[PDB]
Amino acid sequence: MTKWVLHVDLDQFYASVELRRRPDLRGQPVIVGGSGDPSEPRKVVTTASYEAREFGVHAGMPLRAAARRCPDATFLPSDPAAYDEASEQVMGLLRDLGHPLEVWGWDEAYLGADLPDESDPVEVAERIRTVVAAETGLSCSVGISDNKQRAKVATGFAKPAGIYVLTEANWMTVMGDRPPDALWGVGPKTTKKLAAMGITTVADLAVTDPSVLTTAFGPSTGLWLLLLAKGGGDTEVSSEPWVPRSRSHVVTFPQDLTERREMDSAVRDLALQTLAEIVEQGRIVTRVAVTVRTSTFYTRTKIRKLPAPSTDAGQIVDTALAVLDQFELDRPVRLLGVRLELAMDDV
DNA sequence: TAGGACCC
DNA sequence: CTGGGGTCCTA
Ligand SMILES: Nc1ccn([C@H]2C[C@H](O)[C@@H](COP(=O)(O)NP(=O)(O)OP(=O)(O)O)O2)c(=O)n1
Ligand SMILES: [Mg+2]
Ligand SMILES: [Mg+2]
Repeated sequence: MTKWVLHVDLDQFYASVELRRRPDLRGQPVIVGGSGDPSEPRKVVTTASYEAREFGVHAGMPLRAAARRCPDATFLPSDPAAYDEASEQVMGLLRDLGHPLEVWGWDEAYLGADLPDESDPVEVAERIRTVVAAETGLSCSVGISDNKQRAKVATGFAKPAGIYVLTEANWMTVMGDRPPDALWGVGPKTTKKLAAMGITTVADLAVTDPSVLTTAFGPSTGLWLLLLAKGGGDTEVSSEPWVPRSRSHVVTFPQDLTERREMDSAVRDLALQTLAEIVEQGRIVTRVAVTVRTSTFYTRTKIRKLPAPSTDAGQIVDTALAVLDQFELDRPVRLLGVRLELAMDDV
């Protein structure tokens, strides 16, 4: 027997949800983000269709930047309520195949299938793709392996509308010549540090001395970076419901603020909007954090713990404004944010 | 508590 | 020019 980890990720998620109700746009570049107005600044692309992506438009790109690259593109406002309902339709369907399923964000899910050696995991992936296609109209891609991070990397090669199997038989074959940030968990900043140390590929990272990576990244991050290069990762798929450790709300304003009454007002409204939402889900606040971005993108965040776990609205607003006054507040502010950290439950 | 570094 | 919402680790 072999314990396979299957990673399901939805193709161009937000675009496909819109394309499902707009057959007029089937072949045209569709861009989701910020009220559907490409003139608006400080708004970014949250999804670009595969057609729009061939123009170089990707997630996080400003709307006006995307308008420059693809003028022919239909811009749609983001509709989170529609994406949530499409997400639960997909996921409430992925649990009813009788497998351990670890939901991971709206777009992705890890599925555990302990199959006999004579049985092919591709047959499970082939089923997943078309029960999702036949009952939601959305297309997915499945990555197959024996750990989450490698199944995740396998999904990248399966896109679009495909399946890709990645194992130790072909791991270093496929990934050896790739840069470090091709692994899940390592990004641009670590890849830059490794390049300055002579490590430029996954293969070179996999045979790097541990007491060279640990004394450069941390005692456990160093060894974890070494596992990842070897194709290892997390192997337990847990169907337990995830409990959020915190919830937050941030806003970038159209023009940078200057008056503090507006800053005291934004922090208070953000704090009360977040508090009302955690009360609804039955949570209790432990600490209050406030974030300031400034025009030069200098963002730091301060946090204060409450005397006791509370959800009192007067106390949390007072605490948020008290953390805000702890801030220097010289330059114009670009973004203010409130994050309420939640007591790690009970029932 | 602060802050860097991922990721969707 | 550089959104919004999360989490884990390290100093
Ligand atoms: N930086 C990002 C990345 C994704 N998202 C949202 C929008 C995505 O449609 C959705 C799915 O995340 P994603 O799989 O990484 N990208 P997306 O599914 O849109 O395109 P592909 O998976 O086909 O490459 O999360 C976001 O809001 N900001
Ligand atoms: Mg996706
Ligand atoms: Mg995804």
